[PDB]
Amino acid sequence: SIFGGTDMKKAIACLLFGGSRKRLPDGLTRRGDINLLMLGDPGTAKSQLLKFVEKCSPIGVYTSGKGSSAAGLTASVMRDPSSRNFIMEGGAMVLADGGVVCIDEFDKMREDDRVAIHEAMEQQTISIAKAGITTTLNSRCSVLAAANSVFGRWDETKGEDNIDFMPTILSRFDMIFIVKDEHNEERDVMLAKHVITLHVSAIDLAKLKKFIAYCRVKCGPRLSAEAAEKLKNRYIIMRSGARQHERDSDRRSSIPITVRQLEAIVRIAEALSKMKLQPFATEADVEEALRLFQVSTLDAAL
Amino acid sequence: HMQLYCDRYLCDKVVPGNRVTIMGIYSIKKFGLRVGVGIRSS
Amino acid sequence: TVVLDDVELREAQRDYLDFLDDEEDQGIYQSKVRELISDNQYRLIVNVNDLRRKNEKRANRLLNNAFEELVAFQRALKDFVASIDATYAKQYEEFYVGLEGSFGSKHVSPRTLTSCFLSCVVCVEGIVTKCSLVRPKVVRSVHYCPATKKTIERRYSDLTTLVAFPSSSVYPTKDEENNPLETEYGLSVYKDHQTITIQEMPEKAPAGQLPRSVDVILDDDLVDKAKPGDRVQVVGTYRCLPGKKGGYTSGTFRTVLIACNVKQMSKDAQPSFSAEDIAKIKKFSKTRSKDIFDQLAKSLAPSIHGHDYVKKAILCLLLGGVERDLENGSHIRGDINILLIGDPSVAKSQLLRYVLCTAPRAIPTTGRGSSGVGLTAAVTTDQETGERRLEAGAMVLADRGVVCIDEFDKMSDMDRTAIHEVMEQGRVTIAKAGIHARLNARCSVLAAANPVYGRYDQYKTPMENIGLQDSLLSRFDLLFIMLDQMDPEQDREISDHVLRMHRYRAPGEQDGDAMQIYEKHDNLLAFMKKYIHVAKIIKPVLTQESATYIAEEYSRLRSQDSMSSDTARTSPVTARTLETLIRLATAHAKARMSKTVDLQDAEEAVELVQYAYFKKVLE
Amino acid sequence: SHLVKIPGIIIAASAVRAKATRISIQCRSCRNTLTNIAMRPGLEGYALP
Ligand SMILES: Nc1ncnc2c1ncn2[C@@H]1O[C@H](COP(=O)(O)OP(=O)(O)O)[C@@H](O)[C@H]1O
Ligand SMILES: Nc1ncnc2c1ncn2[C@@H]1O[C@H](COP(=O)(O)OP(=O)(O)O)[C@@H](O)[C@H]1O
Ligand SMILES: [Mg+2]
Ligand SMILES: [Zn+2]
Repeated sequence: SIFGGTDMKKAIACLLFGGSRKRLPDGLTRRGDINLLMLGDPGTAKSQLLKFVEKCSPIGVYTSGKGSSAAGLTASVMRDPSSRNFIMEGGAMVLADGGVVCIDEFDKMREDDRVAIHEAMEQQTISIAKAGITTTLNSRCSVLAAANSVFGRWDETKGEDNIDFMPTILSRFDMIFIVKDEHNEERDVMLAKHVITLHVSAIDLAKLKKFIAYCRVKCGPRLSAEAAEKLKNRYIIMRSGARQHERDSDRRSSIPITVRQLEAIVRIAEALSKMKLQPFATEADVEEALRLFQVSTLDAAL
Repeated sequence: HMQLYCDRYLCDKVVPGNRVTIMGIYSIKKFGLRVGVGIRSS
Repeated sequence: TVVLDDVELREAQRDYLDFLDDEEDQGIYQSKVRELISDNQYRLIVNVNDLRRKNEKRANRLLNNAFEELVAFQRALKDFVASIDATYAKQYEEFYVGLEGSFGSKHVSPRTLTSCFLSCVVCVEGIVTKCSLVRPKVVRSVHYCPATKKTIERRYSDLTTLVAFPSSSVYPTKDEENNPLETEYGLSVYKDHQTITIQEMPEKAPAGQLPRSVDVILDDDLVDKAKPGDRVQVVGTYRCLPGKKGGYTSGTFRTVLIACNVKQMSKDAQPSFSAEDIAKIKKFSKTRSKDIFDQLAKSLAPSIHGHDYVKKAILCLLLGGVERDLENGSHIRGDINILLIGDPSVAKSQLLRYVLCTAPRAIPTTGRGSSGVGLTAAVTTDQETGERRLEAGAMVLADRGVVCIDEFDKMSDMDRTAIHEVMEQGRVTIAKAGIHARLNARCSVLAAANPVYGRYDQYKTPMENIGLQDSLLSRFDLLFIMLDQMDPEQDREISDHVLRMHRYRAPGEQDGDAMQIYEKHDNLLAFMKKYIHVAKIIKPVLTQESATYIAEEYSRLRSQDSMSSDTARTSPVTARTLETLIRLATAHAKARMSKTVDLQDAEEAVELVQYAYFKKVLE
Repeated sequence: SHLVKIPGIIIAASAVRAKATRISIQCRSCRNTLTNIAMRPGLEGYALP
């Protein structure tokens, strides 16, 4: 029920199943989820996709950066002096543990939330240590974050400058799409057709969410060595290209492409092969993952 | 409002905030028998 | 109304006397009795899986009906410890039986401590909330009448759970002739008594729901085994209480959990060894003592590539230096503190989570998660006595432990200065008008800051590029700079490592569904904890050669000529840097189990600082 | 005291605690028990004998 945005639909598809967590024989932890950033214009259905994805996840919470009406964003714990119990206000992050948070207005977030989210996103906790206690809450959540660029839309003159988020919160992500509706007469007239078609017309949702939970609980997708070697080759090529664009522009790129992004492709491939519940994802799956990643990288090299 | 009294397997089946359709028995307390009289806590 | 015999009690006592009788078996419970007799401790901890395997029916009976069953157990214990030593068994009017093991269905949480488990020894994890004053309770009270030169001993039965009568609760004060009786406090007998409150852990508890807690009555033997905030597993008898007398009752029966034992649920005080493991550590030390630090350093933190100097430094932290408290209490600290500053996606937070999972008593502190009063301690009134109590903070909890500071850059200046005396002297001197104290937090700090601008600019100096004062960077004793060089060659290195670890699986245990000194050398790739734990205790003194060499190298570092032009200092060389040299030397020697810090460790320390501190800013 | 079904929204929930259904008492002189007294259900106390 949204016109186009086909890469974004497939991205949401991969997001909803997410990767596969790794606890290693030493003890460290690596995430098994995917983050989707959706920078761009007002007109496109960014908040509407956020709305649907919250509806369609098994457990998911769609909030603003500025907390929520009588609900925070991160968790907090506070002593109660009368009864001495450490009451635990549950934010979106913990109230949708094991789930999909859909943050909106990620640009416009609290500073305390910014810090706790830097800890929380790629590594799955929210630590809090009040006067008496020292907790470490469990926050297993996949992020669908929207935002507008500062200057209303994406002006071409401010490319590599028209984003206000920090690189140390674009690092955490696994694919970051910009959305601008610049010059497409046919697309826009067809879009008018599409939206009023929705207006007049108004698998299945329940089946899809059940299937999502089913894949996530049943299969652990984990790539094969040939797929790993292909990803290695394209990773060196991608990082060389990012370095090349950096030195060409002579100013440091406004969006990291890192080992986090390597592992983002790994998680994306795992989720894709989770769509078929095959515990060895194929080089074809990793190729389509790189395709989605290049459609994410359209802005970085740009 | 209404004070509600659960029982063995009606306990902890509902968490604060969950709307319910709940089937039970209206009753007044019985603990041994304010400008009003004959008004026990229902 | 003395009972002549009961088949139930006789049977149960016979069964548990057999269970304690361990000679034809390996001697485990006999050894437990002998060691507790040697200790003077008077509780013996019997594993429920042992009881179940030797007699499942008795385990079912006991875990369904505790108190009388444990009376049988404890009478058997008294008879048994009397046979081993009658003299010691006579010493204590009772001996007790703690529990342990797999309380399978009998492991719930205070949210799930329903009314099905009454008089059943329940197992429950949770966080303490309160610590009532541990106050005496009289058990056998002696009196003296001076008019009649008389002595009496009134006797009390611990009916904390059963029905209690005034005739049992009388405290005598006059004789039959209405004379005055004077209590004999010393000749009387008392047992401590404390109440505490376990709570469902917020990490375990439901996200959006209020806490739920259970009351726990620790009598003697369990006085100070649980303070507020601690993680504790309590196993014991949920029961009902008697309402005090009165012709009416509502049905309410406020319930408790008379704990049978409580253990530290952290499960990080784990020195569990065997003599074979001790010999293993001893040979591991002595055979290759000179390369052992590099062995450990390369070993530590697998599932990450390179950063070998940082692994060496985190070893220097975890192994620790040696605290020094001189003649007049001038306490010179013996902890390392490391500041990871580096580009994003450099596994800094992964190192932090590694030390969280490994180092005992490790605790995480976020930038604006924890804040000041949370970080260090606090003073607050009781409101039940109008008296000022002290609430130990994160650092004080982490006394003789580790704190992992995520996003150290984001702590505001108030807290960044509040950490000062814990950073240097490892104490927090707190005070308000009623109460003052110097809480002791001999902590160690591994802190992962991030650079200004969100990523290090190579050409800019480190002091410009770090948003942190020289004041604090003095107190930190090492500052390690982690750059993402972005070269394809080292990218191939890191990438192959990372994807190998993405390919590593639970060996054999998994099929496709998601959730010894040396290691079996898995191509795709415990004793760490054992060895570093034993390593912490040694106090390797500095040799004259090491002290002179470390002194001269420090003088060289202070002199400006030691840094060439085009390099920029990352931390000014105050005398804290010399003490850093000594502490890192001691940590290396402790790795070697040296018993003396030698020139090898000294030159390793100087190598460490020379790489860590002076940075080559490029043009 | 009829059978009523209603719609509502919970806004809190006290703890799960222990109310009795059978209670045995015993005398203070002869210690004879009077076991198995039918304690009533709901909020309804019971004056002791
Ligand atoms: N492609 C589209 N087709 C139909 N309706 C759309 C489309 N894009 C946006 N809309 C409408 O615009 C409204 C607001 O868009 P929104 O979801 O807030 O995205 P943004 O946050 O970028 O404005 C939605 O309620 C939706 O009905
Ligand atoms: N030195 C390294 N060796 C192997 N993998 C690394 C290294 N540095 C970063 N990574 C990868 O990049 C990711 C970065 O995660 P994290 O450490 O949480 O963020 P940051 O590095 O910004 O603190 C890790 O999941 C890890 O897989
Ligand atoms: Mg929006
Ligand atoms: Zn009587």
